[PDB]
Amino acid sequence: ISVARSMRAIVNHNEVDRPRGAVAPSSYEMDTGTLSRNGDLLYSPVANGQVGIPKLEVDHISFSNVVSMMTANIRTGDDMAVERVNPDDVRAINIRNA
Amino acid sequence: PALLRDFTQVNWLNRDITNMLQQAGTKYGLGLTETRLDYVRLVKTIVGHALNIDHFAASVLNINLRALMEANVTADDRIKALQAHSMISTQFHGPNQGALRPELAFDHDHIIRCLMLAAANYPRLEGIIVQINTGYVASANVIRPVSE
Amino acid sequence: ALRPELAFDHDHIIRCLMLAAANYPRLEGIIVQINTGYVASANVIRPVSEKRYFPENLEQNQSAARLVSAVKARASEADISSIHLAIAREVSPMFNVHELKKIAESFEDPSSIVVVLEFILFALFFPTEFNRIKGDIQNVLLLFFSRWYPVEYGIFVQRGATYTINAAGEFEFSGRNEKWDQALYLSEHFPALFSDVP
Amino acid sequence: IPITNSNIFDDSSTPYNVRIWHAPTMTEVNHILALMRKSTLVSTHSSWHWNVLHTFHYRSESDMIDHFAAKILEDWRQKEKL
Amino acid sequence: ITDVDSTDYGKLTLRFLGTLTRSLKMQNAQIRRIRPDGTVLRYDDQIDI
Amino acid sequence: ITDVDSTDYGKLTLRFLGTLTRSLKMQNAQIRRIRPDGTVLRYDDQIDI
Amino acid sequence: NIAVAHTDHLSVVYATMSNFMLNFTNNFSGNHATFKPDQYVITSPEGSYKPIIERQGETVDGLTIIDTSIVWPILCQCTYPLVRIMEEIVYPDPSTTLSQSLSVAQVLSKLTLPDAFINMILSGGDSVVMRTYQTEADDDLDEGIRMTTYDQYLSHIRERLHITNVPDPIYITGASTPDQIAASVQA
Amino acid sequence: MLQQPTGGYTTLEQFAFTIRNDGTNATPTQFLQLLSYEATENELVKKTIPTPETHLPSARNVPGNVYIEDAITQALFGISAQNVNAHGYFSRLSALALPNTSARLGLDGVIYNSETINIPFYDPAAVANFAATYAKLGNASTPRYRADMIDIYAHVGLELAGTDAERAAGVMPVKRAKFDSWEGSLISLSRDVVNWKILAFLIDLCSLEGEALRAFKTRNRDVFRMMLFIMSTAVAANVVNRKVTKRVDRVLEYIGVNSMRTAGRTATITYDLSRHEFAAKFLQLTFTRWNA
Amino acid sequence: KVIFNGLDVNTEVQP
Repeated sequence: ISVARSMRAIVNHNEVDRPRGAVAPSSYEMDTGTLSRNGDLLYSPVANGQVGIPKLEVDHISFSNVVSMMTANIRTGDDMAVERVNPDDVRAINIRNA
Repeated sequence: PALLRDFTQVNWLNRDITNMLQQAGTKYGLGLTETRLDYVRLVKTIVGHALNIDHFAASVLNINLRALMEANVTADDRIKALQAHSMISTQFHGPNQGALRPELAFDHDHIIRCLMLAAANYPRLEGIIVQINTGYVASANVIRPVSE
Repeated sequence: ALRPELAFDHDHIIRCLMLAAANYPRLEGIIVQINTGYVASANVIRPVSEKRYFPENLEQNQSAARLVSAVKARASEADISSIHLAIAREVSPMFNVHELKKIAESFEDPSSIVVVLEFILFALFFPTEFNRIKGDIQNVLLLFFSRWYPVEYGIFVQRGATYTINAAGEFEFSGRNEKWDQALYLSEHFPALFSDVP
Repeated sequence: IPITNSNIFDDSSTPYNVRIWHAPTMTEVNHILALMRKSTLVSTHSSWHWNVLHTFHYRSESDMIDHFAAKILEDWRQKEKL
Repeated sequence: ITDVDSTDYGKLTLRFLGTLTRSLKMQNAQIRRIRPDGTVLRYDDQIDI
Repeated sequence: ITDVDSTDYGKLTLRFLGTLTRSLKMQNAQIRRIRPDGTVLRYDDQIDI
Repeated sequence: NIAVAHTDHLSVVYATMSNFMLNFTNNFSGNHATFKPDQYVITSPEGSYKPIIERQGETVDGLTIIDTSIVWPILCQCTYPLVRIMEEIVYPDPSTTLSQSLSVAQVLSKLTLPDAFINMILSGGDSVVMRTYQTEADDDLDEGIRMTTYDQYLSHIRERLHITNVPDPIYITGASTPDQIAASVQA
Repeated sequence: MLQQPTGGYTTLEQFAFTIRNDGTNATPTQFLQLLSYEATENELVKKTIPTPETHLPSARNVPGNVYIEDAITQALFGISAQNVNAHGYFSRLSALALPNTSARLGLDGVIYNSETINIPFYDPAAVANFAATYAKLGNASTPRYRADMIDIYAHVGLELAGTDAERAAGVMPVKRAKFDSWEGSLISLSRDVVNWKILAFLIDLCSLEGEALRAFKTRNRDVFRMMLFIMSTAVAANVVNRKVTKRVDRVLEYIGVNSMRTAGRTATITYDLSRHEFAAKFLQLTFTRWNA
Repeated sequence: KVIFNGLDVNTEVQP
């Protein structure tokens, strides 16, 4: 029934080292990994020379991720100003040539 | 939860999380990580912050941004539409904002699809486009009604 | 006779001038203002009230109407400030690379030659500033040539719209027609119109 | 460039029109021909007069078929004597 | 659930298009030329975009 | 503290792009000629002062 | 009608303005065909790159764009002292433009200083961190083989070698006689 | 500065090219094993590739450090890249072409305008050797220097699908590649390959000589073939799937034939016209180098 | 007409 359960029994037991049935968070919740050149998210490489596993390749939930985001300098969707300049004489305009 | 490390009073949890974090395979972080300055202005543009967020939303946010930056279509390209909707041989100038003002490319394919579709569903669409063109003629001042 | 002051530190001053040039956008204007003031104080030139734009009769002449409207299109009203600036910037250091205020000229009517003279005069009164904006001038002159001297233009442009100088000093034309940008002013390329190679 | 019928008494719609292209390097020609696959009714000879690449553009597939058949008969008749 | 208002010109256009009966069946729909004869032509690289 | 008006320092004041702050950090910097490619040239007594 | 006013008067104004303290760049050599500006950057191994001349497009100052139409008033609608009938010529006191050049230079050194000063510190100055591994028993911490990271060498050592016109010091591979090292060190 | 080994930089485990597949990091060769073919009546015949132009486009005065690896790999395999030539920063590679330049090409794939601390970089000799050819990516778009977008793909076919016999003959039937596949296979492959540090492959391709180069070519044939594969899917006229008894086989028709398609589609990355020009140019250069 | 050292903008294009 508890398929959504990340953690359980965040308390100390006065006798035993950990309460029975206590559930630590999965390592995947905390592997921030890397944004890849593609924009695909990845977990950290498990051993040297390996690429990391894409986070979407697999069913674990990862709660730390690198989101790319534009800074104040980049702006988009602002209306843009220009000097429009009309033809000097309408009769001189060339509708035709290829 | 990786932030609970050495802060939670629950010992087993702190131990476990310390173990997971001390593994080679897993490393928590709270970006900024990747700065990217412009080639001309030399100021930062897109930056990679390692947020606490689900990988799905992050993947969608990144998909969108990747779209906007990889298009290599700056705001200057709006001029090309302006020329189309302008009298032949108008000139346009400035201001050459450059990479700093990116935009998505005009989606030709999808628009022509939606147009053919609507024209199928809504014949009255004809009267909309005509109306637009009518107004242009009306503003071009080519011909005026007269009493004579 | 001793002046009990520290020596002008030439070397340090040029260094700090260079750093300021790297980091302080206002530097350019500061220096210009100094120079402007000098011109303003030299009293070398003042605007007058009347304009001597056209020969007598030609302004009111009915067939002059296009050329008049051409000249009036270019001939801006005088201001002491803009004039003194124009004079001062011939001497002032440039930091942000200069750009021409782009002109849209088809060059259909003969009167369009105004723009050509507008550049020639600019090259005479202000050779320096002309030298900064000259490629941006070449973009306009190329329209003038293609429209007025199509065949010489095709030959010239077949040689290349620009060139680079090699280590031996010989010119090396691109062979390609490409529109100039001031982005190139700092590059190895030169507008080919100004090469003076026959 | 529109072409007229060789006969001048036949004042009727021209079957197609030739179109001179800027070329001149072989590469520019390649590129143009690659981009011509994107056009509608268009065809070219193996080589061109004035050494300037030029393509025929047809009003309709019938006109095109007639041009093709004509030129096929000319190549056939020519290779027959080659 | 997802209606989001228009811009005044879009209200004028939606009003102009009239009630959106949408009788057309869009299941697996495509854009294809008919022959004038009334048959549906296959897609043709070499003519359709 | 030294009563200097350091406004706009280390910044581009473009008319259209707005103000843009560049990094000021430049530890161990030198004045050096660049080739037009933009790459740095070694200092030369023959040309650089 | 105005050419004398240009050549025989305004030209001197250019000639003197050219000697002003703050007109430090070489703006133009008189030959359009070959002239290019000398181009400089502040730059560090640490990674800074700051061109003095750069192209950013139109600025707030209004100095970047040039209206060339300014030539028309200069011809067709401006009086000059020489034209016309006699008018006394003004020779400005040097002291004004000079003293404001000087005040500008002090404003500038005062302004760049905190930047220059902080960076002197972030640089870490004229010194480099250096491990000194020992090769013998009874070695003092001072004794042993000195060595440093490449980043320190780039940052503090190498520019000085470049600035002193000496060959770049030899790499040492497995096959390296001490005599080669001596030739390099003396080089 | 990273020393180049006696083999290329590619011998280093740091540069290993691997696509994710079957839940592991498969080497490109073990993925290419899944590839299978259906010859059609049509034939590919490889014409000689035109020699690349001598001209190296100017690396115009650029203050910034261009991210060239990202630019090339995205131009060739990136899902969303467009108008790749209008920015035209590939020219910048020519900055590295000079002997004793102050520029360095870092392992990040950035072209630094000057050497910089804590940024490891390829040996400037080798980068000069590589830039000497690949700066010509910069003139991919200039009309005088465009590469063929049609005939060059035959080589791609021959180098991918082509059996040793077909490759000897220089002609092969136009094939129809197919492999058992997971959902969105071509897209994940195109990203796994976009992530590659290909500049290692190129710098080694251009700097190595003799037996070292030959060993490089045999060692990396599958890497080259994989890049060729993503590219071939970008140009394939269509990509269907087939049901095959509770398995699904991805099927690209056809290998070695540029359909010149520029319309987007979900199955694979798409080449806008600029990407077609750039890729054709890249193929010209890389294939010219692959035969020596 | 009057001298102006800057782009003389008039149109404002929408995205």
